[PDB]
Amino acid sequence: APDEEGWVWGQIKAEARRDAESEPALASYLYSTILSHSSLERSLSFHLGNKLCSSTLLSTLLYDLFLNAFSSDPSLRSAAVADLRAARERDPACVSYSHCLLNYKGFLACQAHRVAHLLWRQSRRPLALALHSRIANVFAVDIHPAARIGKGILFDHATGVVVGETAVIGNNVSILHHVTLGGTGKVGGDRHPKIGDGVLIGAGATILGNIKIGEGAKVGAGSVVLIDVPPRTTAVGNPARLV
Amino acid sequence: APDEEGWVWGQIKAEARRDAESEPALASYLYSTILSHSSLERSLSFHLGNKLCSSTLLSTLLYDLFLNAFSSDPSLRSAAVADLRAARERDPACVSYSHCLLNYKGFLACQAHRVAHLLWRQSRRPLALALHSRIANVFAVDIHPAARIGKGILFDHATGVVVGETAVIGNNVSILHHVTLGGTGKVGGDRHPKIGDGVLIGAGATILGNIKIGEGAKVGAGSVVLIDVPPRTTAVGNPARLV
Amino acid sequence: APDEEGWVWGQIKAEARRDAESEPALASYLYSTILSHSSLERSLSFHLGNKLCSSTLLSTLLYDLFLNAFSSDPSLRSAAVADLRAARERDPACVSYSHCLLNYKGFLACQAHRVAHLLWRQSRRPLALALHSRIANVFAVDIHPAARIGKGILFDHATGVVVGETAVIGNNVSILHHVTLGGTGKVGGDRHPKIGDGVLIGAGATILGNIKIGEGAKVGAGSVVLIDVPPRTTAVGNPARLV
Repeated sequence: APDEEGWVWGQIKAEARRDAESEPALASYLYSTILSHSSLERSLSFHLGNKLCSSTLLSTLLYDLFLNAFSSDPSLRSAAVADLRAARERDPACVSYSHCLLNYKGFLACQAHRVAHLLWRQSRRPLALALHSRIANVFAVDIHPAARIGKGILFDHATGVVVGETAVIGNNVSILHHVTLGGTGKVGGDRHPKIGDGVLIGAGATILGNIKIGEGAKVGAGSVVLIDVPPRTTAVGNPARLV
Repeated sequence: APDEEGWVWGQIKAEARRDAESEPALASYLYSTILSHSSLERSLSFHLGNKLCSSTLLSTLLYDLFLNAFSSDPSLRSAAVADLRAARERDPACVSYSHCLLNYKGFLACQAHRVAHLLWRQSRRPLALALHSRIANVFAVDIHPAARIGKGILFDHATGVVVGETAVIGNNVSILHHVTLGGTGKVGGDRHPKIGDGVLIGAGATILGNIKIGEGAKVGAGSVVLIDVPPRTTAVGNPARLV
Repeated sequence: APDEEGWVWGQIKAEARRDAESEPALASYLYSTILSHSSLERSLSFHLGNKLCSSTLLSTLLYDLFLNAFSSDPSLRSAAVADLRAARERDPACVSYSHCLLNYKGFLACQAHRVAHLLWRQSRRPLALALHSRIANVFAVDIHPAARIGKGILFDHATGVVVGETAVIGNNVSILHHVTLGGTGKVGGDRHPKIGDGVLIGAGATILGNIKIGEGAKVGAGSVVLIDVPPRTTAVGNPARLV
């Protein structure tokens, strides 16, 4: 298919086929997840269903839930493609499309979160929270269903990422290992950060409170950010100050 | 039931019933875990048994272990109620009782740890350690069975919490995301912190060594605390100093 | 057996036997994993196979994979014994050999990583990466298969350890809780630290970029190390400076 998503999906299939041919231990799994399907949405739903199933939640039920969401919500499909593109372009480990789809926990947790956010918006909050708990369980990514996130989002070593209930993340944001977008321990209300488009947040950075991180800004590794960071400026240190 | 625990349990049931009625995907799980029971202890034991089971440990075996502990140890029941109350009162996300019981990993890990501590005290240390490993596995909470913890304990994004073997935590303590109560790497002996009643420890704080954190004190996010913090004082920074 | 590995294995069996006799809930698991075998390699492969299996990867398949690797690669066996010795000697919690073998997530993740590294070297990279993902899943240890690590390695609260693709770790290194040996977010190339023999890296330390941490050096807890640390010097702070 000559369209963008079509081309990306075509690349995923070609890559999976080479991997299946070279590694017989993974061949059937690559066939059932990717090669037996004709869309990115169905393969992602299939994979997420298996990854997140539990004694509470059948893989076939989760498969249905994810597939229904992607089929009904064009913006979810656009976001998945944008996030695949972001990994292919910005991942320092230079991940391939199929490997991102199958193995990248940040990417997978993010797509699953978008469905949890939709459920949350559709007044299915118990289920949204159940899905959220599994995402945390399995992908070591804790994003509250009520968090708002854009697309073109890059994770890096997603383990231990925390994004609170009232946080907002723009487009084309990079969130590295052990980033916390959380609060001070204050109860209730808007208490989590607002991250502008194109922001890079370094490993181990904690950004606490309802503060603004300006578009294109960078936060240095290990920073504790408690104040607003202007657009296209760099904030670093504990406590963080502008450079 | 007009007593405190009875009232809390009554609230849990009412909430679970509304959730079951509104979300058919979760209705049977809410019935088996909560609505089919007549006590908090049995429902918590049932839930913990399922959460922590493995190919080594049957859910029915763990269910028995937890239920036996709660039925035989009044202080465990008091602590569970106190921790539910602490979440209901101090959780910034304003969690309901049933949602705390079912979904809050800090709360669940803590109750399970109290049983591991009891086993440890009852000279069943291999089993205590086996239970401890599962708690870490499943709830991302690493509390050594020999650690002593009070009640009214609040977690927040429990993932990656570490509490060492010789640590002591008082009552009504709040431990936020990625807190480490550990050691310097020195081998053996008393080497982990003593946390006073009512202490608040901010996200990412590391408190190392056998030092005293005074009652009512606060530790700022991202702090590295290597010295004693007096009661009702605030310590912040890397290295931490009193404000 | 009077040889070093033979003696260590003998100790593991004796310890497991005492644990099986004292704890009937664990007796069968200790029998199947340890007491029914006549080598450390077979018991470790058996255990790793069970720990890491998934719907994608049968425990019997993983058991074969690990056993084949250990039987064919003398250096893997030497490394496993060296790491057991390192825990027995340097673990602040004073772990026994059998408890290290069975319960220590750092130790287990490390041995499994050595097999992933071998697969990576043997041009089975899809499988190496699949194994790597499970190791991260189960042991909360994220070591890229292409990372090079020596032996006599000590972990401490391995949860959240991250070691990047181009990192190099020498012999007799101690890596404490929440250590990150990663990059700045820069894409491609050599971008991860080189850790000398005998280095101690404190809890929560982040070491970023292709920099040198000298032999015998120490990195203080919570440090952000962005520059070279000379041999047998101590680096501490955010940003880190030499003391």
